[PDB]
Amino acid sequence: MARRPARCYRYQKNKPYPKSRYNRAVPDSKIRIYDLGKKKATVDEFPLCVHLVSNELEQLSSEALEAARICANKYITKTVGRDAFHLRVRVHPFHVLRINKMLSCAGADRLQQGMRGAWGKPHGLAARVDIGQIIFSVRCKDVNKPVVIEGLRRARYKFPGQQKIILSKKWGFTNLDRPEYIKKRDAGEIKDDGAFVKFLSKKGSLEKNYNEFPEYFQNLSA
Amino acid sequence: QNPMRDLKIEKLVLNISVGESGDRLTRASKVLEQLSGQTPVQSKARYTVRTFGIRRNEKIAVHVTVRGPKAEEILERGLKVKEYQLRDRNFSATGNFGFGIDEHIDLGIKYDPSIGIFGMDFYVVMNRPGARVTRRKRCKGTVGNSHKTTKEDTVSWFKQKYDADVLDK
Amino acid sequence: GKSHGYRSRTRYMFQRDFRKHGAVHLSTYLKVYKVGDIVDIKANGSIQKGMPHKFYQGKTGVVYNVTKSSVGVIINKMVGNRYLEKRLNLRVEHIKHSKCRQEFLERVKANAAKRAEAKAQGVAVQLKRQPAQPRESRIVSTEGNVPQTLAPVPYETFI
Amino acid sequence: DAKSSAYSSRFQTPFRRRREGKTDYYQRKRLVTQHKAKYNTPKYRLVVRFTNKDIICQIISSTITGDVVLAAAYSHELPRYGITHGLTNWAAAYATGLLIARRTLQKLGLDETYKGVEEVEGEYELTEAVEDGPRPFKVFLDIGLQRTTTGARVFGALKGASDGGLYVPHSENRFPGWDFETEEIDPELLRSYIFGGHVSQYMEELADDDEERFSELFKGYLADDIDADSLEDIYTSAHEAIRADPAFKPTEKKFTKEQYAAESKKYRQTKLSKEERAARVAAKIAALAGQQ
Amino acid sequence: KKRVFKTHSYRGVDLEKLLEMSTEDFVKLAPARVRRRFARGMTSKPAGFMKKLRAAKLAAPENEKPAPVRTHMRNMIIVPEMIGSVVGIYNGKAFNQVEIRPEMLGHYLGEFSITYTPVRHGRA
RNA sequence: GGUUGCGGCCAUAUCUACCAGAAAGCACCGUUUCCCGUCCGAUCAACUGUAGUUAAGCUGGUAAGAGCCUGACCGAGUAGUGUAGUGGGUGACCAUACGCGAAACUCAGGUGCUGCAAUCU
RNA sequence: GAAAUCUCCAGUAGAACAAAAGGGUAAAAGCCCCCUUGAUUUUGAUUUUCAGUGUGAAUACAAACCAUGAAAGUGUGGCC
RNA sequence: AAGCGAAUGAUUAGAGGUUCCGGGGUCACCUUGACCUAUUCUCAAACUUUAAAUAUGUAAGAAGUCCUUGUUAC
Repeated sequence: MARRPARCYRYQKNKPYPKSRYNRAVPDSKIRIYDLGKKKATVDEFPLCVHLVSNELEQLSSEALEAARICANKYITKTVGRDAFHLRVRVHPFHVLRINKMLSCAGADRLQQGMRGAWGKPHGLAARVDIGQIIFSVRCKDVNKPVVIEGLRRARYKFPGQQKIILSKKWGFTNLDRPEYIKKRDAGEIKDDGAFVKFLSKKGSLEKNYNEFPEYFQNLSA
Repeated sequence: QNPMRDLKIEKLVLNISVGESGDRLTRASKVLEQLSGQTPVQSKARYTVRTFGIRRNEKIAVHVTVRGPKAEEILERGLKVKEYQLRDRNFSATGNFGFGIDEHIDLGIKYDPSIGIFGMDFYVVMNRPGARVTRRKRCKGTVGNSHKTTKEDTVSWFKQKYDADVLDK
Repeated sequence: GKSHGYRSRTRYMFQRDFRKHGAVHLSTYLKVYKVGDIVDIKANGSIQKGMPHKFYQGKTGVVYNVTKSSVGVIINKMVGNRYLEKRLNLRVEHIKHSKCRQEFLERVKANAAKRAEAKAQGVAVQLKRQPAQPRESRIVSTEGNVPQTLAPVPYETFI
Repeated sequence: DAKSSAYSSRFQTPFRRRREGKTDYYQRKRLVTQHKAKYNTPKYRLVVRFTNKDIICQIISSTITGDVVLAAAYSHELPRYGITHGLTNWAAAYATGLLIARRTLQKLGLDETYKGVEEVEGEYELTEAVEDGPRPFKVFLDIGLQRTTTGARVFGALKGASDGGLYVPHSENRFPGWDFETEEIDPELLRSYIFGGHVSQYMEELADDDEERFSELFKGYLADDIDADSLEDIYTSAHEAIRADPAFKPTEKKFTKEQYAAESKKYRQTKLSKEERAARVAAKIAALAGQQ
Repeated sequence: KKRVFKTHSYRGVDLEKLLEMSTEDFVKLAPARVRRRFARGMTSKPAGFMKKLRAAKLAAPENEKPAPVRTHMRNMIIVPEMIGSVVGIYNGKAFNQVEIRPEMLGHYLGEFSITYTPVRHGRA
């Protein structure tokens, strides 16, 4: 069947209806890959973190995320190469939209009842977003900043509503502000773990804290 | 060191398998009755797999447990067939170990007719005095780590007894 | 169709609290209930024999009957334009004493106590409670406490 | 073995006296609950316990904030009554059973009546309420976690208490000397248990057969040179002695409880403070990072 | 695994003594069939086989089995100087290696080298 | 102040590692005549407190311990929400006025407390 | 042999509780074992649906007689 | 509302660790097929630790409080 226009399912009209054992017969989401670019770079390689944040409360159709993801990748890749960035599609397609299946054939009024038992069958998936929630997060080196904003600008155009390109003060995908993460990385409380980093807590078994973070204890002692 | 931290023989369990039921369980039970001097029990199959002709609660296994000086003695006479030597395998991480033989009918006593030949299995269950703390009805607790049994203590305990060496292979 | 069974819509009213499942603490059967006591109803779901209906959970009423293992509680009920009287067969596992009434009772002993001394000296001992009166005047000094000014903070994304 | 946080975070620990295993709350609900038409009439529990080298029997009423004890007659007090060697056998349980009976009856003002059984043949004779007299003190046996089994020591105390006049509801099924063909307790066999005949017959049969076991064991007996048939005498003498004066007195004691506390405090391991807790981590952080 | 309820003896030769003797003295206690074989003359047919065995035995210490040697001469006898060693025996394919034990002593070599795959009938 | 029997609140008590335990007590522990029970005196039952013994159990302590329990002007007066507006906004929703006001997070603590009885260097 | 039976350790319940789902349950409401018929009689009161009618179902009792348990107690059908 | 470095259900990305219950490549041989652990993203009407606002039960006495001692087959 022809895909219904996104104008119909724009708003958060219905309560969440996710894939569960009560929601059995549903198709799969169009978006499957959520992390793109040089996704396995360490945290320091990509200091700057940019977010594409929705300013309104609507539903992002699952495939609209896939549609914007290919566009955001494609400008970014061809401008600064394959591995100059790492974009993460934060929000996920869990809300399963419903379609009431209809017959529009000649004289379909006979074979179909209209609104009797009009509970809709699953039509697709969409991502529920509220105001201020991040849609896209790209992390890259700071000189790449013009490219990622423009690349995010092209991705904004696949989304309904208004979205904002905000230059987050955090150090990449971390939860730490730039000047004070530098203090933390310098003091040596940070071990990479493939793509993200480990923090040393003031609480814990000191022997394990020593196992993971020998450099902190050496740095203080020295 | 401390006398009752030393390992001691606590229970030896002896089991077999007989897929079907009938007169084969009589001989498979009279072999243990003559051997251990005490009647065993016929454990009933918890499930049916149908890959063995076994139905539920079919009494497909005969097993007995022996403890005390008889248990050591039957083990003493049960390691002659094992040459008082053993493999590094067969040792559980909890300090128990075992082995299986294939005949004890005319190995134990003179063969009598209509008893046949059956393979017999041993599982030595060793731990130290004080094991009642996890078996008493009242104030049931646990045992300290120093009081636990590992592979290290039992293999060492298996050296000075039987003049046995482990990892024969 | 539609169901209105004896215990419908009780997915969470008869759940035992977190880490509070299992045995009821033994003080429950030890509390003594006398006819006239004011008790509330909180049906611990663990005990299935003698549960109240889900309407009475939280409803506080007097005890009119005391039985071997149960007590009889009177609860007023909203039915149309009138309150009805509902006498309930309640196992003591589902009830506890109301702490509201005992607060009033201990106050009565406090009122009687201070009225007793008022009989000797100090007439007009002001029995009745007083709500929070408007606060009286006071002097607010500034020794070491100069009023430090504040300014509204500029908007920052903080993200 | 290396549990996760989720297990520890959602773990519902049972009540402390169940974690230690000493208390069975399933029975305690139906031993401490009261017919509410009997509002403030505490239910008395004949608590019997078996430590090693002693017997502990008590009368306990469960109040709101805990359990108060009417009288607690342990078995390590039988030496003052006459029985010295052997403080756990079946006869010892019966003797302390009658002791805890007479102690509380003499305490609640019912000594003059309810004399229990004077001449004890071990018959199932429950103390019937005397006409125009206060009802017999009804206590309820609470064995605890021990197993009900025919010829058990805990039911030895039970028969001892009821035979002491303290009317405790029970039945003859679990008394020793039980017959599965006829539902009767053998008077000859049961009274033998009362006077410790089972111990006595074991001794004299050991002496008949061997000497080593009879000597290695019962070497408390050997010091006083008491015959196996002399056990009945000392038990019957103590039974009358218990009837004579069960009022009890606490032991004389040495080093008053203040000295008890003072000496125990030094050897008892004390607990550190937060500053000390923060002090020693500096030593550990220095040791584990001091040019390591 | 050598010492059991009773140490096996061959023709009155104890198990420990069964580990000692050479080739020549075994003909006294050997059956006629193998005795006739040696009587007619063992002319260096096992010697080249027999020397490499001692090389393998010495090179292999305890904690592990000796290296599997191999041959084809099904007609060879079990001789005490092959004792405690494993050899594969040719049969056409896929040499089958057998440890040589004192209870194996004095028999032929071709009773292990099953040259034909046993015939299986039925559903399988 | 320790121990035991019975407990009240039911992790501040739980859990995982290590250390310590004078006296008493607890327990481990020793043996199967009787009772009783089990494939098995391992459970239970009986009997000796005797052969020993802190190795356990148990109790206490230790851990920048997890957890759990408190607080905090830490988050946060945030989210949310009751009321009102001929408030803004195409709408989505949002701000405001009068109120109430979290949770996660972070930090700072703590790791059982008692009740009856007996007992203990 | 992944899966025949045995043994041990960890095992907050991730199993089972006739049957839909939910709630509830650890010396148990689960598995095994012993005894039993209370799944009985007389009625009445009470709760839910509600007109505070009936039916249904259920709670507490009393008078009885029984069952079990050592007893407390539990049991007037199925844990609800 | 909030929560998943908390239970069940989902879920994206990686990082570190295996019995002869699979190395598929030289016999125990690096050997890409696991699950487990410490993280990371996003969720839930038929999930939840926790948990509002509003609404909601009761009480705020003289039919009560205190003292003395009479009835009862309970």
